[PDB]
Amino acid sequence: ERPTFYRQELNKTIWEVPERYQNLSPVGSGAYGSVCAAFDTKTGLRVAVKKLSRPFQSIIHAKRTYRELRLLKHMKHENVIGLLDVFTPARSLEEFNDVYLVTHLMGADLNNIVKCQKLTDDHVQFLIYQILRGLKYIHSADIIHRDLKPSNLAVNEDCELKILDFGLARHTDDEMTGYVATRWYRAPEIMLNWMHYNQTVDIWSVGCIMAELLTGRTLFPGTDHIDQLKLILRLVGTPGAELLKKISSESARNYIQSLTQMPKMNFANVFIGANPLAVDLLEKMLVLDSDKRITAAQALAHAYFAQYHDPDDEPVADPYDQSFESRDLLIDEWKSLTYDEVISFVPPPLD
Ligand SMILES: CC(C)c1nnc2ccc(-c3ocnc3-c3ccc(F)cc3)cn12
Repeated sequence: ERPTFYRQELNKTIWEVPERYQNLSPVGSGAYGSVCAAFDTKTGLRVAVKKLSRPFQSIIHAKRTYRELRLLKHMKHENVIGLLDVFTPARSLEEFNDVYLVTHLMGADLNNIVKCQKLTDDHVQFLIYQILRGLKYIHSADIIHRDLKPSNLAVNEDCELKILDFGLARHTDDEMTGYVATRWYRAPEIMLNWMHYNQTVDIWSVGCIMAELLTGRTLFPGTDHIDQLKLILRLVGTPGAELLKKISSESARNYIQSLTQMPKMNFANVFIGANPLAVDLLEKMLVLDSDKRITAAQALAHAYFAQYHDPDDEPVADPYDQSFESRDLLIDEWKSLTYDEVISFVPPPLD
């Protein structure tokens, strides 16, 4: 019942994978990590196979490995990247070193489809509907994406969409400095560490994506953190007395107060000629105070999506046990937990 594995070198690594996966070919030019498109002969799908780099290099990497595998195993929703397969060539814990993860190969990201382009109003509707449908599922598991942006949205030829890279630490270290897209979708409370934030950060990111799909333009392309914040307050107004109380960082509060106050702008004059229902939705997403943003479950019931909305086809998730997050473990302990999670994996049904 353990498959037969075969070896090859791909992008200077030895990849050892079950024979069911044929014709492995690097994709994304390193942008997604060590990932190969392959043909899965068992399901007949084109799949993306990721070989984790340095999975057990430090306590921090070990845990990051475990976390990503936990997150992927839990997700079973059409608009969320999940696991078709997870394997290692190792036959015991003692020889366990590498982890390979397998999911559907969508083929492109939103970003590398829609660069510089206003999309038709039904393409916007359909794409945002799907982001919000996947997001309602993710949030119902108490998972926060934290890094939603076009590059993290994997889209296929039929404009079907799956959300990538949710709930990871990873986005931390790579650069958020200067004129960089890694920062343009971030909610201001997380960009400037205003407070203990939560899942509402992601609705901000949805707003920013939706605007950009409408206009063809990045909504807040700041040259840095401070220039971006000025872009943001110009549109959505400076914080009022109520939000200021909630900015638990005295440092941030004190800098915000130094800015000339500005009223919210009129979204109908900003998004000239766009569906009024779209405007109204963006107004509900791009609210400076996170507590007041629309939720994904609520946005799905908004009239903009009336063509796609179906409350019996917008599932929620099983509860996700993230107690491990507060556990203080050694490398070998995270590695063994990870091993158990590999070994116990159950394939989805092939129809
Ligand atoms: C072209 C590109 C955007 C793309 N298309 N489909 C996909 C699918 C996945 C990934 C991916 O990006 C970063 N990590 C992964 C990943 C995650 C889990 C897994 F099992 C295998 C790979 C990229 N994809």
